[PDB]
Parts: sequence; C-alpha cells; structure tokens
Amino acid sequence: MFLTRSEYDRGVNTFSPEGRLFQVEYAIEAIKLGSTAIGIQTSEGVCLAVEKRITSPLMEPSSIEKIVEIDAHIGCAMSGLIADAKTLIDKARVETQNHWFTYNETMTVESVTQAVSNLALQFGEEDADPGAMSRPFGVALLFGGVDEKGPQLFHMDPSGTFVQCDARAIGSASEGAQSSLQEVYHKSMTLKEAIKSSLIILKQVMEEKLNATNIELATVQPGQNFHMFTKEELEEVIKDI
Amino acid sequence: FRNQYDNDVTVWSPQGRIHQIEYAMEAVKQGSATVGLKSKTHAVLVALKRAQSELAAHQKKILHVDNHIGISIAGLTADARLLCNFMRQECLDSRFVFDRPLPVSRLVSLIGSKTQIPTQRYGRRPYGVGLLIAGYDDMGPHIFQTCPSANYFDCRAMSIGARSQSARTYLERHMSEFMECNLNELVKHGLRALRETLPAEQDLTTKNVSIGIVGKDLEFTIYDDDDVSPFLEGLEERP
Amino acid sequence: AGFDRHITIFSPEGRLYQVEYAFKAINQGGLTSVAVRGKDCAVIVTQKKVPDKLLDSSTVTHLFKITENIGCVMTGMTADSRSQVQRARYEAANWKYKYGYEIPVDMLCKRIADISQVYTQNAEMRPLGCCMILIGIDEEQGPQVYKCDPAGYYCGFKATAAGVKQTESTSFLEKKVKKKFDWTFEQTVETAITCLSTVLSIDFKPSEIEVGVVTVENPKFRILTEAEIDAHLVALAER
Amino acid sequence: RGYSFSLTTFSPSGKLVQIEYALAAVAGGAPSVGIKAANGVVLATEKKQKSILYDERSVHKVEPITKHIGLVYSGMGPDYRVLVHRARKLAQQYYLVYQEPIPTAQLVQRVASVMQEYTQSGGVRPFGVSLLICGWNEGRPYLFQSDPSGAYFAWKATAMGKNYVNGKTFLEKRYNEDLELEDAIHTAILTLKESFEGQMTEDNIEVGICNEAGFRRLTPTEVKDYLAA
Amino acid sequence: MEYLIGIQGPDYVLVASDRVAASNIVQMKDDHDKMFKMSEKILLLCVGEAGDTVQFAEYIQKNVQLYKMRNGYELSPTAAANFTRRNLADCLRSRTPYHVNLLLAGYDEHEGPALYYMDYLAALAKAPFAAHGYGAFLTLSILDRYYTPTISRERAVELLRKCLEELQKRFILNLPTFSVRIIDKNGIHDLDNISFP
Amino acid sequence: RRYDSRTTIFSPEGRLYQVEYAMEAIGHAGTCLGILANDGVLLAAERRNIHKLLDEVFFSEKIYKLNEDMACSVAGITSDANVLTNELRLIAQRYLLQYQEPIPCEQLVTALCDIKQAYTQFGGKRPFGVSLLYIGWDKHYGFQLYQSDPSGNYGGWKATCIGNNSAAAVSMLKQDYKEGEMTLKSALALAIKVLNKTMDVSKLSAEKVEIATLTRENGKTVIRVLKQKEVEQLIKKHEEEEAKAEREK
Amino acid sequence: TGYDLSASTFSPDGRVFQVEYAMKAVENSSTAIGIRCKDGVVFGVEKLVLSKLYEEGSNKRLFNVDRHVGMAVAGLLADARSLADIAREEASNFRSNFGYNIPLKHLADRVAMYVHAYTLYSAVRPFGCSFMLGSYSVNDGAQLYMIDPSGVSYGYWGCAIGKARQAAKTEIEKLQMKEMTCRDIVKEVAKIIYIVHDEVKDKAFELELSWVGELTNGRHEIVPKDIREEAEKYAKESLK
Amino acid sequence: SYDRAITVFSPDGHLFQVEYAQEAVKKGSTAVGVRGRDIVVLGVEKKSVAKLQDERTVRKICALDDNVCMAFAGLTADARIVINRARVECQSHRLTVEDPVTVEYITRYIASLKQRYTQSNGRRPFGISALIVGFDFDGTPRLYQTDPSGTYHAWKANAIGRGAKSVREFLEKNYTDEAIETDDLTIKLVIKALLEVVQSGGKNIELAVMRRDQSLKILNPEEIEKYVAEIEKEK
Repeated sequence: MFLTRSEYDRGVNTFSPEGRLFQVEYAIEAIKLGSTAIGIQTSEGVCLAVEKRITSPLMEPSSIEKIVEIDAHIGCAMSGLIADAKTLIDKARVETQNHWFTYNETMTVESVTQAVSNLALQFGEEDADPGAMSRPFGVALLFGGVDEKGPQLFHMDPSGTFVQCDARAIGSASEGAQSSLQEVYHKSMTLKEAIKSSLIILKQVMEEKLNATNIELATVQPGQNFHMFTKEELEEVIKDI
Repeated sequence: FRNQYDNDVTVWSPQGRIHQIEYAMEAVKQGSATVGLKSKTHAVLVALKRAQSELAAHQKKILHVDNHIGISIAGLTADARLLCNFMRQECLDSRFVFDRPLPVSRLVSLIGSKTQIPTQRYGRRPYGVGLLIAGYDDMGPHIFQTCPSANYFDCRAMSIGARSQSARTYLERHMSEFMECNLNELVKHGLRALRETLPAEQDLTTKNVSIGIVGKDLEFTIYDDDDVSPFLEGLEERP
Repeated sequence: AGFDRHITIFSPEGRLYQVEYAFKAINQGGLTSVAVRGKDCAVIVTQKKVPDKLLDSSTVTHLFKITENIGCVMTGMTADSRSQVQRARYEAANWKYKYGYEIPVDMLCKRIADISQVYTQNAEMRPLGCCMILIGIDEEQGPQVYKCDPAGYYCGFKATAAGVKQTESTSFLEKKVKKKFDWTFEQTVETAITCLSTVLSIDFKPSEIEVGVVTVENPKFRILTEAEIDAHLVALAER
Repeated sequence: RGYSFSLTTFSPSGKLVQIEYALAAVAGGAPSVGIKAANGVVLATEKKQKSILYDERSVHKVEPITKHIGLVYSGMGPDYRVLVHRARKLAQQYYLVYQEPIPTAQLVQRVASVMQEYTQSGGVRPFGVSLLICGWNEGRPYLFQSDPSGAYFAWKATAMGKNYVNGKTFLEKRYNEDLELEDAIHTAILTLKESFEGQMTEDNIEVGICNEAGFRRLTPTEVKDYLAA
Repeated sequence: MEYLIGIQGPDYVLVASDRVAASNIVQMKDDHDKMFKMSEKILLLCVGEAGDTVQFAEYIQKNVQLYKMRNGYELSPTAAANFTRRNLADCLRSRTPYHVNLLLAGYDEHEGPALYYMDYLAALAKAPFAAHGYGAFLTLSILDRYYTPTISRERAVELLRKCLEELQKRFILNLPTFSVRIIDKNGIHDLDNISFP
Repeated sequence: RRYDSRTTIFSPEGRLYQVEYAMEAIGHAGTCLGILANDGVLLAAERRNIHKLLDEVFFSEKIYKLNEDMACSVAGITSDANVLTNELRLIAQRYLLQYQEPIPCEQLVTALCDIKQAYTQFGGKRPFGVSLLYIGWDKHYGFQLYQSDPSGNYGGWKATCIGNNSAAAVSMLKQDYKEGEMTLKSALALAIKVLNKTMDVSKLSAEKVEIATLTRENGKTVIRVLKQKEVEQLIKKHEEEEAKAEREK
Repeated sequence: TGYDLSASTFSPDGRVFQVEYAMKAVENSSTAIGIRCKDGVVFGVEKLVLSKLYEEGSNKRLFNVDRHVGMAVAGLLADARSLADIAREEASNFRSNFGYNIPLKHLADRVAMYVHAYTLYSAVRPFGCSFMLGSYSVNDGAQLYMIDPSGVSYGYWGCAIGKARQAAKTEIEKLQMKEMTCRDIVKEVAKIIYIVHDEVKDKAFELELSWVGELTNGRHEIVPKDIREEAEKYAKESLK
Repeated sequence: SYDRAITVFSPDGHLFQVEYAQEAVKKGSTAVGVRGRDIVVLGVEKKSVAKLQDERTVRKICALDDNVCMAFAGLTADARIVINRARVECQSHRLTVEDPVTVEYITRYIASLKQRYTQSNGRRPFGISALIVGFDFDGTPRLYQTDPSGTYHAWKANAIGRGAKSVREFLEKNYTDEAIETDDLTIKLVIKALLEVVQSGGKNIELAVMRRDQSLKILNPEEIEKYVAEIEKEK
C-alpha cells in the first residue's frame, strides 16, 4: 500500500495538506548532501571542524573553504551549497562591518545569526525586490564566536531558524554524529578535549582515513581571535589522537 | 478527486472554501502549544518550548513587540519573525508620531490587513503562523489570537498549537476564577493548562516553560528558564 | 482541446472561442433589450424583472445616462454593465474636456469597443460579459443607434435587439423596416414595445418594462415614467 | 501538443503554429481583392450584412490612413481598427518629423513592425487580421499585403479571405499590367463575383481606388454604375 | 595654469607637459605625470579642474583598453579622439561637466602621426602643433615662428626647449621641469625631462 | 518527458531544444549563398517567392545593406529578419557616431549575435528563428564573409550556404572552391552552378535569384545588385559551358 | 473541466463559475438581516458563539464605515474587514474632495466597482464577502444597499444575507416595514433572527444589532443594551 | 517532476537543472590547464577546420586583461558573453582601485555572475565551465576553474569538457614537480595530455602560454608542430 501522489511538494508558497511546506523541508534535506561539519561550545572557547571531501589530488586543498571568518570575534562553518553559503557569508560580513560603522562595537553571535537568518527568510518573497532567490538557501551554517556572554555556538538552517547549541553537527552524518556528540559532551570539557572528541567523531563518520589535508579546523577563544589550525598544528593533534 | 481547487489561494472551491488558507491554518497545529489568559489587572502568555536535541537550546516562543504588547507564536518561525518586525515598526511609528502606546486592538487590525493581502492575491503564501497577542492599554488587559487566516478574535483566554484543545477545556472550566486572580494564581492556572497539552510522560520544567506577563504597572517581560522557577514551584503534580 | 480557456490563444480554425462564450454570457441573464430608430426619435426598451418584492424597484435599472444627450441600455452581467457605463461616462466627459464639444454617439461606441478589444487581446483580464446599445441625436446625422459587443464590433443600426430573444426580435424588426413607411415617435415606441411583447409573449404591464427615449425636439435622454409607459401600452391594446 | 498553445514556442520542425492559426483566422475573413493598375490601384471587399437593420454608413471596411494611402482587410474587425488607428498615428508622426507624406512602403514597414511587436510577447495574441495597403507615391502605384506574422509582400494583384486561392487564380488569368483602373475595378468586382454566394449590390460591397488625386471610397451610386455592367 | 604642448612631424608627434600639481600657492607635487597612455601608440594629455582630469583620463584609458581586449586591435588615434570628444560633449550638457582641456597624440600605421586638440566645451580639431594653458599664449608664437611641416625630431626637441625656456623667462607661474616623450611607429618613447634648474 | 519548452531549461544531456527547433526553421528557408574572392565578395540567394503576381519594388527581398561597407542576406522568419536588420543598422550607425569610423564587420556580427544569445537565455521571448550571412570589407581584415545562427554563434567562412539544400551547396562548394584563386567572375559562375544544383527548378529563371556583389573601387566600397540582364548572361554562359562539357563526352 | 479554475475564464455556456463559488461562501456564514423603515435602517446579525473563551463584543460583523453609514457583513471576515477599510477610505476621500458626507448610493457603487475589479483578473480571486450598507440622511432618506461578491449593487427595503437568507426573506416579507418605526423594527429583527436560528446545528448565538436614523441624528450606532435586552426578551417570548 | 525549474529543490535536495548545465559542459571541446613554476599553460582542442572556414574567428582561449586569460568548454555564445562581462569588470576594477585584477578576484566575479543566473527562474545557467589563468602581484602562478553552478576552486592542473575524466586521470598520473621544472616540459605535458584525447596532434590543438610578466602568446602552429615532434620522438 503506497500513496506517492505528493503533488504539493513542487513550488514554494504552497501549503500542502497538514500545512507542511515541503520545499523548505527538502532544502533541509539538502544539507545532508554536504560534508559533515561539527561544532562544540566550551567555556575556554568554541571549536569548528569539517571534512573537506577533496575530489582529486590536483585540486588545491586551500581553495576549499568550509570554515571562514565573518570577523575576528565570529567565525562560521558551513555545509551545503557552497555558492549560497558564499552569499550568506557576504551578508554576515557586511552586517558586522555596518554594526561597527554605526555603533562602534562588535556584534553578538546571536545578532549576526539573526542578520543572516533574515536574508534566508526572504525566499518567501514577501518583499517586492527582484534580487532575492526564490528557492530557500540550501545551506546550514554554524556560527561560533566569543561575545559579551562568552563562547557561543549558533546553528542556522535553510528555514532561517536559529538556536544556540552546546554542540551540533551538520551535514551527511549529522545523524549519528549527534548521538556521539550527546554521549561525549559535558559542559566542563576544555577546548583541547572538545577538539579531540570532534576529530574522533569526524574520523568515525568520514569515509577516507583522516589526514591533515582532508579536514579543516578552527577555534575562537576569548583572548584570541578566530584562528585556523595550520598544517603543522593539525598534524600535531591528528597525531595525538 | 478534487486535487484541483487546492493548488493556489486564488481558486475558490465549488462549496465556497479556499483550501490553501485551511491548509495554512493546519500549520499552527504543528507547533508547540501556547496558552494565554488574563485577569482584571494583568495579561499572561505561557508557552511550551521544543528543542531539536538535548544539546540544543529551546526555541524562543514568546517575543516582545513593545513595553505594552508582546506576542507568542505557534506555527512558522519565519512568518512569526516577519510579522513581529512589522508590529514592532508599527508600534515605533505610533510612539514617534503620536507619543502614545499603540492600542492593541488597532495593532491586531493592522496585522489582519497585512495577513489578508496574501490570501486574496496570487503569489505570496498565507502567513502560516498563529499568534497570541497580549498587552495592557488604557482600556485594560487584552488577549487576541490571529489565525493564518487574517481573522482575529478577542479572548478571555486562548490556547494555540498542538494538543491545545485540552488546555482550552481546562481554561473554560476554570475561567470564572481567572478574572479576580492574582498574577501568581493566573500564571499557575495557565501553566496547568499547558501541562494538559504535554504528553503524560513529559512534565513542566524550568527549561521548556516561558512566561510572559504585562500589566498596568508591569511592562511586557518574558520570564526565562531560571525566572520561571518561582511560578512553577507552586504547581503540585500531574492528575 | 485547451484552445478555449484562454482568450489569447487561437483555435486551429482561428476563432477565439472565449469571446464567443462571453456572447453567451449575455443570454444567460434571461433579459432582452430592443432599440429602434425613427425619423425624429430613438428609443430603447428592455425587460425589468424584480426577483424579490423587497428589492427597491427604483434602484434596479439597465438604462443609464452616459451624458445629458446620450443614453444606453446594458444587457449581460450587471456588474460588468455598471463598469462599462462608468467607463463610458468618463470617456464622454474627457472628450468634452479635451475637444470642447459633446462626444458623438459613434465615437463613444468606438472608444468603448476598442477598449473591449484591448480586453480581448491581453491575457489576464476577461472580456466584459455585457452588451451596450447607445442612443443619441447628432445634429448632422439625426438620430443614431449603435451597439458595442464583447468582441469590439461597434456597428450602427436602424434597429436592434440584444439578449435571449435577439434572433426572434431582429426577425420581427426586419419585417417592419422592410414594410417601411416611416416612424414617428409614437409609432417608434409602439414598434419597440410590440417587438418585445411579441417575442417574449409577455403582454406587458407598465412595471415590467422600462423605456428611454431621445427626440430631436428634446435631445436629452429621458426615462419615461410608469404613467407614460402605461399610456403607450393602453394605446397598443386599444388598436 | 504544447507547441499549439504557446506563442513563444517553436514547434518541432520549427513552426510558430499560433501564427499559422492566426492566418487561418484571416482566411475565414470576408473576401478582399486588390489590383494594381498602371494609373491606379483598386481595393475591394464584400461588406455583406447580416440584416437590413444594419446601417451601412456607420462603419467602413476600407479606411484612409492618409490622403494618398488607404487599406482594406480580411480577418478580425477589432484588430483592423486597432492597427488602422496606429497606422494613422504613424503617418502623422512621419509628417511631423519630415514634413512630407509618408511613403506607402515605409508605412507598411512600420505597421508590420507593430504586428511583429505583438507576436513576441506571450501575454498578447497576434492580430487576427491581414491588410491590403495601397498607395500612390512618386507618380507610381503601390499595393502591399501585411500578414499577422509581421511580414509584408508587394503584389501586383492579390486576394485575401474566403476562396483567396481561387480568386488569385482568377486574377492571374485576368491580370494584365497594361490595365487602366477603369478596367481594373471591373476585374476586381469580377474576382469578388466568383466568391459571394449571393447577389451583389451596391451595399453588399465596398470598394476604393487610389490615383494621382489620392485615395477615395467611391460612393454607392458610383459602385452601382460600375455594377450595372 | 598647467602647460601642454604638442608638435606633429613627418613620422612622429612630440608631446610635453609641466610636472607641477599645486594647491593654492604651495606646489604640492614636483613630479606629477599628466600623460596617460590609452594604448601602445596613443597618449592623452589632460589639464583642467582637479579631479575631473584624472577621472576622465582614467575612464577613457580603460574604455580604450577594453576595446583592445575585446577586438584584438588598437583603436585609431582619430577614433579615440572622436570617442573621448563624444564622452566630454555628452557630459557638458549634464550636471557633471568635466572641466578638462586635452591634447591627444597618436601614430597610425595607415594614417601616420596625428595630434588632436579639444577644449572643455568638447570641440575637436586636428592640428600640426597645439598647446593648452596660459603658457600656450606665450609659446604658440614660437611654434608658429620656427615650425616647418618637415621638421626633424632633433629640431623638434630643440624647438620645444625654446618654447619652454620662454615660459621660464616670462610666465608668472613656476614650471621648473617638463616631461617629454615621442610617439612613432615603434611606439611611445620616453625622452629625458627638459629641466630648467 | 518534455524538456523542449520555454527555451530556458537544459534538457538531460544538456541541450537547449528550442534553439535547435529554431535552427530547424532556417532549413525550410530559401537558399542563400555567399562566396569570398580575392577582389570581392558576393551574396546570391534564391527568391523563394515565385508567385506570378508579385512586384520587385524593393532593392532586394533577401539582400539588405547594413552600412556603406557591408551587407547581409537573411534566411528564416521574415519578421525577425526585419527586426534584426533594423537593429544591425542602428548598431552600425551608433558606432559611427561614437568613433567616427565605419563599424568593423566582426564587431557588428558579434553585437547582433549577442542580442540573439540574449533572446535564448531569458525566459519570455523566443529565440530569433533567423540565420543570415554578412559580407563586408574592413580595413583591418579586408573582405570578410560571416554566418550566424539562431544560437547566437557565428563563424567566418570563405564560402557557405544557408537554407534549403545547404548541405548539397556546401558539398559542391568544397570541391569547386579554389582557395586563393577565386575572382568575382569565377565566384559568380560557381554561385550559378551551386544554385542550379540546389534549386529544384531545372533552369534558373533569372527572376528566381538575386545576386549582389561587394567590391572596393576608388577607395570606397560599392554594393551592387546584378541586374536581370547580367544574371541572364551569367546563366546563359553557365548553360553553354555545362553543355560543352556535356558535348565532349 | 478547467473552466471553473479561474475567474478570467468563461464557461462554454457563458458562466463565470468562480464568482458563483464565491457566492456560495457567504451561505456558510451565519445569517444577517437589515430592514429599512420610515425613520431609518436597522441592522441585525446572528453572531454564533463558537466558544465560551471568546470575549463578548468580539468578532463584530457590524462595522461603522463612516459616521452616517454602517456596514453588516456575511462571508469571509478577513475579506469583509478589508472591504470595510476600502469603504472607509472611499468615504474619507469623498469628504476630503467633495466636502460632504458620501451618498450611500455612490458609496455602494464605488465599493461595488472595487469588488467587480477582482472578478475580471486572473491573478486575484473574487471577494468572499457579501455585505449590506445602510444610512439615513435628512436629504436622501433611509437607504439600504447590499453588495454581492460579484459587484452587483441594489437597494432593498429589506434584505438578508448568509445561511438562512430565504427563510429570513419570507419572514421579512410579511412585515410592512415602510409604515413602521425603528424602535419596533429592532424587536421584529430580533424575532426574525431568533426564528431563523437553528438550535440543533448552531449551539448558541448572541444577537448583535445596530441602526441608523433620525433617532440617532443620522449616526450609525450600536443599540443601547436596555433596548437590546427588551428586543431579545420579546423575541424569546414570541418564539414559544 | 523536479527537473523542470531551477528554483525547485528535489526530494533529497538536488537542484537538477544546474546538473544538466554541468552535463552540457561535458559536450564541449576539451581544455586543459597546468601550473608551471614560472608558466601557466592553457591548451584547448580544435574541433575541425571544415576547409571553408576561417580559423581566426573561432578562438577558445581569450585574454580578459594583460595578466589574466581564460579558456572555456561549453556553450560558445554564453562563453562570449561571460568573457566580455569579465573584461569590462577587469577594466572597471582597475578604474575603481587603481590596481590590476587578481585571478581569484576575476574568477570570483565570473562565478558570482553564473550564480546570479542560477538562483532565479526565468534565466538559464551559463552552460560553460572555464579555466582562468594568471599571475598575481607576488608572481605566483594561479589556476582556477568555474562551473555553471557557481563554485570556483583552485587547481594545480585540471581539464574541462569532453574527455576531461580520462585526461585528468592521465594528468594525475603524469603531473609532478619534475614536469613543472621546465617551461617546455609544461607545454609538452599539456600537449601529451590533449594528445591522450584528440583525433590528431598538431592540427587539432590550440595552445597558449602566459609568462611571468608578458602578455598571452598563442603558440604558432609551427611551434606546436615542433613540440609534438619532440614529444613523438621521445616515445
């Protein structure tokens, strides 16, 4: 007994029976195609990690940029469509600098996440502007930064909803990686332990054996700014594991 | 079949029903429950928050529009955020222009117009979110609900969201005492009402409850996880 | 097929079936109107049917005054008729403003008809499902009778009918013009009333019909009173 | 299939079939005949009326765009009037710019450009009418046809409407370039006489001529005199 | 206030300009370059109201180089002159007139050397020799005196030196150093700066 | 099922079928031909309209002059052809206004091809169902022949044919055309030969073809249409030569 | 049959079925009636109480579209509130430009044309509301007008809209409103509404009444509660 | 079902029209790029002369500016539009910031344009992928690739178009620091790679080089003949 009519999934701005709005749900399914990314929030800081998924050896590893810097205080890790990710990263950067210009201060991670979320919401097309993509943004972002409230990790999804999360995983193996996060995570863990645990989980989920090339790792601590672990630092930690 | 007449808001059905609007009204049922009730001196909003996972924080279900108005949402958070921005700008405009707090009834009228425009035109979908609006003005405490259909109501009490009929029947049988209640009694009544909606295994906690109070002397304040513990402690247990 | 259901697309025989359906929309009303010209007068008659007693008989009318010296009778959808009447009044006043003299009946008909053409060529809007018949006196040409239809055809006529009994009525009128001797005002009105009454079988009373006239002596369009209509009706029965 | 309904869709085998359907709409229109004589050009068409009640003087199928240009149509009456107004306006714009009467070739180019302008957009339908545009410029006669497609051609003589193929064969049999317009009007009424299915009279036909004087619609008495033969 | 001079010849065009950019009275820059190479064999010299000079020169330069990249061959000097004239003339009616006075010098393989002159009102004129600025009033008579259509390039640099030392003798403003360069079939060639200490 | 509609959907295997369907349309058109020679370049076309009661009032039905220094012949929908030729003339005169030099041939072709590409890409408008040959002389590259298609893609050809029997025309031209050895007379003879081969009519009527030649005389381009007597002489010469070749065997 | 999908379309037999489908919308609504008498116009609405939770004096179906005119609606309440905003805008614009209170016939015509705009175009649906308008002015007199979703407008001596239109219309027909006065007409309106109300299908209703007339000095206003209670008691007594 | 509009996501969140455009790229002629230590070489196959066609009109390799060039595989008209737009952006960037464009800047702009056409329905994606080569201010060689989707990636060496899979497998095998040591070795590597997938060697490859501070040079057919002869002899 199979009923597969759907007939309402096509076209945003259509509420299907039971009012589910399936285009956005399919966009939320889309990030599972992306590489797994992982974030852990700790008192010492917030760390972000992602698997690069290098297709060929000739491709330059540095060019793959799945962790980026919105500003010194906030960094982002993304999984999903690289292009619309670039769009949202641009929105985040310009909004941070606009806040600096207007108020001579640094945005909070929640405010930056809300700023990008407002842009993500515009798929509904309530605004009359032509230059807004009709489709929802097929990307999920992890916003990690140290603010007045300390280390904070925010998750953003294609819907534009956002929440703080002590630890979250996005991408293909988010299911199962989140269970591993739930068992390992305790609020007291230091950033060293968080880095090690996140790399353990990434090693588990990743098809290829983990190496300094195929992962990208970053941390923002209260004293420091956003920092990316270099080849040597990545070598040290992946050796320590 | 009748798969036709369901595609768009602009198509009437052979029995005078716009099915897309009803499908939007189904959206409020999806969200976590919310309850609102008022006394002669106060208006209260209480909510059941949901979390994607244990590690994730609970979502924000109560939002402050102004000192004298605040809302709680059931249905799409996107539409909720958009409508909240519109309401906030309307209240700011009223304060700038007339230097008076906007009447809550007039604000819900504006919400109704803005929400109605999508339903009639091709293009933008109906706002698939249901809001409970609670505020104090010179006339007194007020509670309104707005449907994804632009129709709005004025209520002694109301509950929206999943499994809200249980809260509605509790509220109806206990409604008479609400009017003369203290704010503590009133928030306790609302907490029990939303407790009706919860699964039997689940129980009210500091985490999953948010409370929103406004009154003659009290501006709209959302009492968060730590701050709900004074109000929650009074409640006895599940029946 | 699918060649219907949009006005723009042509049939494989190039017929534009949608406008032809708009022509049927006129007959759906169940009312008939007749217009006949005379040597010194032009008249319009149409059925007046009040479905309910409660309806104010004064308000219901298909005879409208586009300007002081032009009158029309609309047959079809009441709302589309009223809209076209408003557009005609605007066109007449705008003509007077721009060109300094009263619009000719033929030019008014031409303007309304070419508007109907822009309707039948652009996609989104539909042809107005109504038919207009204009009567006025032109100093050069004497009395005039003209008809617009949903297609944009605007031809002038000696006499015409519109509605459900159009074919019967034009068959009747065709015989009468063929035995042409003249038409004075009384004979003009009598011909109109006899045509309508014969084709419908009604054997009218004064309430059931509304008549409007123009005459070279009194150029202004006037809608005759029930007493005048009964005066004409009794004269018909007596002879 | 889908090619049938859309106007901006080339069908397989590369046919814009809605335009062909508009040409079919033209073919259903009443007969019209055009013959270019040496000293003039005659435009003729049947003005057959449904009933005696119709007043022939009210509307004309043959219209002057300018003093020296006039045209006739076969197809949709409303579309004819849209473009006749636009043609008159284009000619007056030419006169404002250049202070010379517009050439017939230029006018047919402009109205054909308009007709092409309509075909491209999906929101609009093509004009379901074709025209025979006749003119006298530079001491020479002209006859042109402009189709719904937005294309135009120059004909010595041609026919549109019902039985246009048979009328064209009758014309090419009867046509001589040396004809004067006095004979050409006779040939034109004969070409229409092929296809009436009725007893033609002064009212049932409308005919006009162009020459060094300019375009004119010869009166019912004139066409009666020519019909008497 | 700024001096431009151009001398056409049989197979060359010589161009020179003062190297001073100035505030009210202070001569902020002693080595300002008023010569912009639109292409390999064409130069644009520009003087006028500040800002407008560099903006217009850069705009025309980038448009000409875009022409080069798109079409694979350089614009003719005459075509570049007509193009910049069109751009200047269109702006004259507009609310943002570029108050600029230009001298365009070029070499075409087919049409040989060319020198073009245009004022802020955007008139265009080909000329054998021309100058812009207040110094032009002093120095044009030198050229009109000693110029020959068959002048050799050594004679041309000598004539230019005479023209400039006249400015040194008589012109009120201080234009101590001038830049010099020649266009020929080979292309733009820098020459030693004519510097009067 | 159907990935051939709206001209904006890449079908699986990544093909735009609307433009291909438009390219199908030009094949129905009357054959047009262009040959490049050392001294000149010519355009020859078959006047597909051979109705008895048609007047040759115009300069040419197929051949259009776009500028002093170039011309074009068109195969495809006549209305889109008229639009494209008007746009071409405006583009050329805009370049002349801006730079005060004649438009380069390749630049004009490239501009119109950009228009034609644009109509493909955006949703509402159909692709131009036209293919047209350009002939011109420019100072940079001398005499040039260019072809364009509905896709907006152009190329430079020594000789080419568009329209009905274009494959047969190209096959005949491949063997016959002598690179670097043609003169305008020989190219005219070749044009008559390939037209006679392609055109279904046994005898080229000399009212069923229109030939135009572009040559530089006295430093100024001249675009001339060979008159009926000239093309009559050409077909007579070709018939005589072909019969003599027949007579020998 | 794809003819009924859009309002731009016509049926092959000359019927625009979307408009009729919208006319079926109002029949879902609870009844509302308006009666015109010599002194003025009285309006009444049967406002069903869906829940005890809902406040009284909420979900008002009687609106004041200007000081001298009132509006009673049946059909979609959202569309009705929007139409009321449109009518208020039209009345305000009329006052601003022409300097006096809008005539009711003209106001009905303008809002009717605004409604009729929507039946034509494909992008936008017909309104789902049918509403009555009523005013009293010493010059014009008592006037009652009803506008359907189509944009048809007419003047009614008595009118009914909604679910129980036909029964309400016969009850109104046996009334002789022309001679009567408003303070009796309120009682008879209450009687008719109580009659047509179906106790089995509809659990309960709160009678919502308004009038305009000379007794108000030509201002539409909600009934004083004493008069409401008197009329309701009379209606319950007559019901038996 | 879900393949008719660019905007609509599929179940499992696949946008399929952009995939179809990426497939359209595969139809096109091959192109190859390799980064030498001091050279960047860009090689493109030539379909056929046809014997009545002028080769100059058809050129896959093009110079956006003095320091940047691209080659494309995909729809030729779309490539022409994108090339012109990138050229005007190059000159506009020089106008705005008084500095020459960086290779990553121009590939970002081209990618943003392609992305802009993907996001909105009523516009089709540019059916091209490009190989952009240039030397930055530091003088490091840069090679980037773009696709209809709008993602861009640096590559040490890459190919696009038909036979890209085969030639890139060959290049993954062959490429090393040793091969990049010599400019002639870089040119020979790309020539051998194109020889891996092409009907004939000299006739059907059009190749170009950019040096550290020199303009683009399209190698003469005689030079390409000499290089293939050297490659052929060594075997």
